[PDB]
Amino acid sequence: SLGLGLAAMGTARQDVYDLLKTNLYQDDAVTGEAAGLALGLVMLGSKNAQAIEDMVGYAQETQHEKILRGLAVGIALVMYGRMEEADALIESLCRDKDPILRRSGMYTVAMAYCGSGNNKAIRRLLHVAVSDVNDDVRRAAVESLGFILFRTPEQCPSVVSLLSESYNPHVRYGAAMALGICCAGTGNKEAINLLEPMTNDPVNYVRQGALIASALIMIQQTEITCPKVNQFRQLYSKVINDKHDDVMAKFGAILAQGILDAGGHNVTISLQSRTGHTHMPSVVGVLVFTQFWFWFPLSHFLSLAYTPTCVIGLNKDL
Amino acid sequence: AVDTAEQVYISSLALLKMLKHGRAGVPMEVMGLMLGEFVDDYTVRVIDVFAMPQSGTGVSVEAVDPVFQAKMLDMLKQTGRPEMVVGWYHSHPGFGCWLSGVDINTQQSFEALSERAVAVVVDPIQSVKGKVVIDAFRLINANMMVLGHEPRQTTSNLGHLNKPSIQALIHGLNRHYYSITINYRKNELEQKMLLNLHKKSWMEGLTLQDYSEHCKHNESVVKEMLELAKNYNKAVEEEDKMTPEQLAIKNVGKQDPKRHLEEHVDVLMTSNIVQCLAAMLDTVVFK
Amino acid sequence: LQSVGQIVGEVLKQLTEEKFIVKATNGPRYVVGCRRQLDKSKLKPGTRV
Amino acid sequence: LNAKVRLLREELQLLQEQGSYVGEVVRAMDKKKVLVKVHPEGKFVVDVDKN
Amino acid sequence: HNMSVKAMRFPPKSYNKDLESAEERREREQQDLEFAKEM
Amino acid sequence: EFLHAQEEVKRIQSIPLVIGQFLEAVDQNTAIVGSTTGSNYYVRILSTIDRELLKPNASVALHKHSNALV
Amino acid sequence: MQIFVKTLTGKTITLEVEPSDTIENVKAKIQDKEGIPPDQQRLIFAGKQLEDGRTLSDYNIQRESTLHLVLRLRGG
Amino acid sequence: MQIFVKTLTGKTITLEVEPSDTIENVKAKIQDKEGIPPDQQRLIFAGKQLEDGRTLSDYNIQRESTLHLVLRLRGG
Amino acid sequence: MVLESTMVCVDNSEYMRNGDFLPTRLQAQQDAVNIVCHSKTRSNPENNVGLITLANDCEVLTTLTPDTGRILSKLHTVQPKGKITFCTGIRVAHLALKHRQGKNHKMRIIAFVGSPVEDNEKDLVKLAKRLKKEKVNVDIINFGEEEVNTEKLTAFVNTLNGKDGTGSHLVTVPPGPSLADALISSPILAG
Amino acid sequence: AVQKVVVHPLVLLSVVDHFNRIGKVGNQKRVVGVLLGSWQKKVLDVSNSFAVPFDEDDKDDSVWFLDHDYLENMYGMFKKVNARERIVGWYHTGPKLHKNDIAINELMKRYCPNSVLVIIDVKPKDLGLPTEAYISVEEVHDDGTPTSKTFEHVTSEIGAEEAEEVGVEHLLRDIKDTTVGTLSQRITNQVHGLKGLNSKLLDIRSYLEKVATGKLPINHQIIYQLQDVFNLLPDVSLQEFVKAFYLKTNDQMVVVYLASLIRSVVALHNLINNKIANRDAEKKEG
Amino acid sequence: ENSEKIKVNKTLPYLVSNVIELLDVDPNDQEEDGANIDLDSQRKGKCAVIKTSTRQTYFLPVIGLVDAEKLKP
Repeated sequence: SLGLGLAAMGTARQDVYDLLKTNLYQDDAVTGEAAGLALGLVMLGSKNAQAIEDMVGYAQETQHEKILRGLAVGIALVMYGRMEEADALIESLCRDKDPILRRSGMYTVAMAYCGSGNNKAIRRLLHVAVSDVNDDVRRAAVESLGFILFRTPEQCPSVVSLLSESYNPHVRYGAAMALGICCAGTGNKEAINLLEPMTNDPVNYVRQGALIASALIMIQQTEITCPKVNQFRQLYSKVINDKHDDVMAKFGAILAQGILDAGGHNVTISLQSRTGHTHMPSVVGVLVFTQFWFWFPLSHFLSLAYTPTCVIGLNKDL
Repeated sequence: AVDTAEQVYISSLALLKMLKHGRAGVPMEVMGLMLGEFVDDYTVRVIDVFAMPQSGTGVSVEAVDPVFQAKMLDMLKQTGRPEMVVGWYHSHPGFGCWLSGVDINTQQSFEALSERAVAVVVDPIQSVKGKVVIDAFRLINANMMVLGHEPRQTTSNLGHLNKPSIQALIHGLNRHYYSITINYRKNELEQKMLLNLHKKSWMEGLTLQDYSEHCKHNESVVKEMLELAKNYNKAVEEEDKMTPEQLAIKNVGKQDPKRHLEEHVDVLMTSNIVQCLAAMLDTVVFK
Repeated sequence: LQSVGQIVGEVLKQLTEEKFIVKATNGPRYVVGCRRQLDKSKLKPGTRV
Repeated sequence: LNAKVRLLREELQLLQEQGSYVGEVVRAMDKKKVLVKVHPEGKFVVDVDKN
Repeated sequence: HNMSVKAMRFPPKSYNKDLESAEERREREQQDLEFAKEM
Repeated sequence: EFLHAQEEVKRIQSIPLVIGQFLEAVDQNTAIVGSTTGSNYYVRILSTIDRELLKPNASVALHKHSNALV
Repeated sequence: MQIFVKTLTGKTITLEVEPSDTIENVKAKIQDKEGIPPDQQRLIFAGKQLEDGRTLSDYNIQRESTLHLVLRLRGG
Repeated sequence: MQIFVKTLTGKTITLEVEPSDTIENVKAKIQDKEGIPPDQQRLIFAGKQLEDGRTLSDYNIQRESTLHLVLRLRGG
Repeated sequence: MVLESTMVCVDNSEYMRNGDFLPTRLQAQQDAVNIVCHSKTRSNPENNVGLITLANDCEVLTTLTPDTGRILSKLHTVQPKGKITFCTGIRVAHLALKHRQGKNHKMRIIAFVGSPVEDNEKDLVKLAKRLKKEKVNVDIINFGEEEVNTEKLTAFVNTLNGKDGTGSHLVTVPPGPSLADALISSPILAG
Repeated sequence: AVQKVVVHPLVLLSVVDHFNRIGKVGNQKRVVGVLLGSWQKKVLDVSNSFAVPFDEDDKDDSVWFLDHDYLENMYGMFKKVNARERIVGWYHTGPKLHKNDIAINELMKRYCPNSVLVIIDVKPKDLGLPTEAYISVEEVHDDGTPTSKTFEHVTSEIGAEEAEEVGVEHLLRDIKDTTVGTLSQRITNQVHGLKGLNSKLLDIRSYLEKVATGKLPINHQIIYQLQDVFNLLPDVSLQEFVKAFYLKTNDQMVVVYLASLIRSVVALHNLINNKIANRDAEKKEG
Repeated sequence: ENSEKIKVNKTLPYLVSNVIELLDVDPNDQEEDGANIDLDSQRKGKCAVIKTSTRQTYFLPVIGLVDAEKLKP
C-alpha cells in the first residue's frame, strides 16, 4: 500500500481508490493506516467530496487508534490549497472532541493556506496552541506555522523566539521545529542564534529537535557564507562519540551527519521553486518526514525534497 | 516480538476503586485483581476491578482461598460485564514503585497462563491533588541477554518521553522488568455529571447573614487596622537606614505591617459588597 | 519465619486527626500517622505504643 | 511570569538532593588543603573548592 | 489606584537576566547519581 | 497553570518526617538547623512557608532523606 | 477417555484421561501441557476444592466435563 | 427481509430477519448455519459494533442491507 | 442431551381447603411436585427448578435453583387463602424464565388449577400466541373443583403450544379420590 | 427519624456505569440496586453499592420480578471483605418515582426497617442536584382510610472522603472557574438561585392550570399552604422599614470608603519604591 | 522438606539480647477477613519484649522457635 500510494500519487486513478477502500474496511490496525496514507497520496488535492465523506465515517467510529493516527494526515492531504473552500471541513474538525481529529485540523488548516499568511489562519492556529489541553495538538499547532509562513523568513523570529521560552517542553520542540522548517533553505543569520541554548536544553528530545533543525537550516552553507558551520560540525562529532549522552539525542546527531552531507552536497531543498511557484512533492515529503515521531520508516520521505543544484547546456535535442 | 509503543487504558471507576482500597489498608500491602480486554497487540483496556480477601503476613499478603473468585467471575455475568481478567495490583504506601523479589514470582504464573498479562502498582499516600503515582510493569526473560539481545525492539519516539526515578532504578527495573505507559479513558457524560461535586442549593444564594453579627465583625476588624496603622510608619521610617542585604532578615523574625494590613481590606470589601447587593435583590424579587 | 518485629515508643501529643508526634526510646522524635481502626480515644499523652 | 513559574516547578526536584555538614576550621595546610573538625566526630583533612 | 498601577510597569525594563540554576552542573549531578546507583 | 504548580509542591510534606530546632538564617531560603539525631546541618528551606514564624528557637520538621526544612 | 478444563482467561484445555487417573496425575498432565508448578495451580469442581490422592473415578466425573483451574496468588 | 453478512473470508451469507428480530438471534442463526459459537464474533456494519440487546429496527436496518463480520479470538 | 429449567406454579386459593380427594388436596399436589421435581432431577442433574405460587396476587418463593430442600420447606410453609390469578401468574413466570443463568436451557411451566376462574378468551389467546412466539411450553394440571369441561383450557392448549406442536399438554382431573400423583405418573412422561 | 443523607461520588460513577452496562443487555427503561452505608447520630452516610437483576413489563402496573438470593448471597460476599458496611437502602434511575415503587419497598424492608429510597437521575439537563431521598410514613386523615402509605422527603447532599476527593480532583483537569472570590461569590450563586426560583414558580403554574381544568383532582391541602405562602409576603413600602434600610446602607458604605483609601495609599508607596529603585540603578550603565 | 527450610533461616550470625518481658494480649472485638494481619491479632499465646545489645527495644507479636513456657525476665 505504501509503494502503490507513492507511485500513483495524485492520479486519482479509480482502481487504486477502490482497492484502498476495500483494504481499509478490514478495520485492521496495521493495514488501515497505510491504506489511509496511500489514499491521501493518490487523492492528492482533489477535494473529492464523496471520498472525504466516505473516509471520515470510519474515523468517526473505530476501536483502533492507529487508523486515526494515519488518516489524520490523509484528510489534510486531500484538501491542499483550496483556501476558504475548505473552511467547512475546518469548522468541523476543530469542533471535534476526539484529540486526534483536533490534531488533524491543524495539519488541514496548514495545508489549505500554504505560503499565504492569511490573518484568520495565523490567528486561530496560534490561539489553539496557547489553550488546548492535549500536548500533541499543542505541538502540531505551532508546527503548522512554517508551512504558512515560508515565503517570508524574516517574519518568524518575531514570534517564535518568544514561545521558545515556554515552560512545557512540547511547545519548545514545536517552535524550534517550526523555525527550522520554515527558513530551512536559507542560512539566516538571525534564526541560527536562537538555537544554541536549545542545543543545551535539559530535555533530551527537544535537543534532538534542535539538532535536526540546525542541520536543516545550514544544508549548503560554508564557513565564509555563515560563521558557524564548523561549530555545529564539531558539536555533532563530539556528541556522536560521547558514551554518556542520551539515546534519542545522538540519534538526532546521526541524522544531522547524514542530512548535512546528503547527496554529495550537490542537492538542496526546493519548497520554493525558482519559477516563483510552490513545489508540491517537497511539501509532502517534508510534512511526512515530520511524522517520524510516530513511525520511523517514514524518514525516507525526506528524499522527495532533494533537488539537484546544477546548470546544464544542450545544443540539440539528443 | 514486544515493542516500545504498547499502551494501557484505564477507566475512571478502576481509579477511584483502587485509590479507596489502597488507602484503607494504609500500613500494609493490600491486593486486588483487574479485568478488561486486549483490543489489539498494541493496546490493552482495563474496565473494572474488584478486591480480594487475604490473611496478612506482616510483610505482605496471600489470597486466602480461590473459591471466592471462582464464584465472583460468574456471579456478576448475570448482569452483563462478561470480561475476562487481565492483571492484578498491589499498593506500596510511600515506598515508591517497583516489583519486589516475590512479586516477580507471582507475576511469573500470571504470564505463563497468558503472555500479555500486566502488573500495576499505586502509591496512596504520596499522591496528592494530582500526579497520582501509578505504574505498570511486565517481566523479561534473562534468556534474551544471554544471546546479548535487548527486549522491546523499537520503531517510535513515543516510548521514551519519561524517565524513571533513581529510587525505582536502584531496585531491579531494566535488568529484570520494563514499564508501560498509561492513559485515562473518558467520556463526556460522566464528566458532565461528576462536576456537580460541591454544587449547592439555590436557596443558599439568597441569605442575609444575620445583620446583628455582621456589624460586630466589621468593627472588630477595624480595631486591628487601628493598631497596625500606628505600627506602619516605624517600618516606613526605617526604610533605608541599614544595609538592604540584611533587610530580608529584618522580616524573618517579626511580622511586617504592610503585607499583613491589606488582607483586612480584602476581607472588608468582599463582605460589604455582597451583603449590600443581596438586600437589593431581595427587596425587589419578593413583592 | 515471616514475622517482623516492631519498634516501641511513647506518644507525646496529637496534632490533627491523623497526625501524631511520638518519641522513640532512643532519642529521636517523629511525626507519624496511625491505623484507621484504632480507638484514638485511648491515645492519651504518655501512653506506650 | 513564565520564568517564575518555571523556577517554582523546578524547585521540587531541586529540593530533593542531599544536605551538607557544618564544621570548624583548625588551620590550613599546603596545596589547597585544610584541617576541619566536626563536633560529634574526629577531625578531617579536606580540600577546598575552586571559588 | 488604577492610574498609579498603570504607570508602575513602565520603569521595569532591561530584565533579560533569566537563569534557573546552572549550565554545566547538570552533568555533574547526573554523574553523581550514576555513581551512587552503581553501588 | 501557576495555581496548579503552586499547590503541586506539597508532595514533599509526606507523613514520616523528623523534628529539629531552628538556629539561624544565613540568608534568604537557606538556614542552619539542628536535628534531634544530634548533629547540625546547613540546609535549604521550602518557599511557600511563612517567613514570619521562624522565631529564634522554634520547632520545625525536616525531610527524612534530604534533611530540608519543610 | 477425555476431559475438559477452563480458566479465568477464557482458555480451555483438553486432556486424554482415564477414570483411574489420580488428581496428582491430572496436575502432572496439566504441567506437561503448560509447565505450571503443581502447587500454584488449584482445581475446583462442584463447589469443592480438589485434593491430590483421590481419582477421577471417586470424584464421580463423567465424559467431557469441564473443571475450573485457578491460580495461587501472593504479594511479597 | 434479507440482509447480507460479508465474512472476513470474503464469503457473504444470506440472512433472513425482520425488524423485530434481535442481534442475539442473528448470532443464533449464524451459529446454526455456520457452526461458529456465539462469543467468537464481532459485527461491524461498516461502523459501530452491533449490540445484542437491540432490535434490528434500532439500527434502522432495511431490506438487502449488507454488513461485514469479524472473528473474536480470545486468549491463546 | 437436553438441559432443562422449570418454573413450577402452585395453587393455594380458598377452594384448595376442599378435601374431596382422599387426603387433603395439599398433600396430593405436594407429592405431585415431589415426583415431577425428582423426575426432572434424575433426567439431568444440571437441570433446575423454581417455585412460584398463585393467590389474590402471585409470589415467588425461590429463584431457579438445582436444589430441592428450599422448595420442600417453603411449600411446607404454604397455607391456602384468597382467590386465583392465572393470567398474571403465567406472565410473571414468563418474566422469571428470562434472566436465566442457563440461557441454553429449554423452559417448562407446570401448573395446577384447583379452582374456577373468570378468564377471558381473547386475553388468553393473545397471551397464548405471544408465548407461542416465545416458544414456551406449558403443562397444566386440572383437578379438584375443575375448570368446567376444560372449556377455556382446551382452547388455551389450542392457541398455545399444543396445536402444530406437541410441547404442551392438558391432563384431565383423575376423578377418583385416589392419589393423583400416582395417577399422573404416566401422563407427565407420556406427555 | 433521619435528618439528612450524604452520598459519596463513587456510587454516582458506579450507577452511571451500570446504566450503560445494562443498555447492552436489553431494552430496559430502568435499573435497581442496593445501597450500603453507615450511621452517625441522625445523619446517614452512603458509600458503596452493587446492582441486582430486575425485570418489569409495561403490560401492567403489577407484573415485575426482583431476585432474592442474588442479593442475599452477594451481601454475604461483600460482608466477608469489609465488615463495616450494612445494607441501608436501594436506588433506581427513573426520572420520576413510579407507581410500583412502594410495593417494591415492602419487599426489601425486611432487610432493614429504616430503608431509604434514593433517586439518581442519569441524564442531567438542569442545575439541581441529581439525587433525591425518600422515606416511608403512614399518615392519618379524616376519611378514605385510617392511614395512607406515603413517601416523604429527606434532604440529601454529595460529600467526599479524603482520598476519593484527590481522585476526583485529578480528573477535573478540563474546567475551573477563574478565581474564587467576589466574582465566584456572585456568578456561582445569585444567578443560579434566581434561575432555580423561576423554575419552581413555573412548575407551580403548570400544576395550577391542570387544576383549573384537565383532570383536576382538587386537593385542599395544596390550597391551604398556598394561602399561607401568599399571606407571608411582606409590605416593603412601609416608611418605618425604609428608614431602617437607609440607616443600614448609609452605615455599610463607610467601611468600603475607608478600605479603598488605605488600598490607594499602599499602592502609591509601592510606586514610589519602584521609581526610586529605578533612577538610582539606571545610571550605572553610564 | 519443610525441615530443611527451617535449617536455612538459622544460618549463623546472631545478635544477642535480653528478654525484658513476657506479655499476654487478646484480639480486637471484630476481626474481619479481607485485609487483616495474621500476626498483630489472633495468636493465643504470649507476646514478648526484648532489648538488643545495641540498646534497641523491640516488641515481638510472636516469639519464634522457643516455647514461652520456659522464658523468664
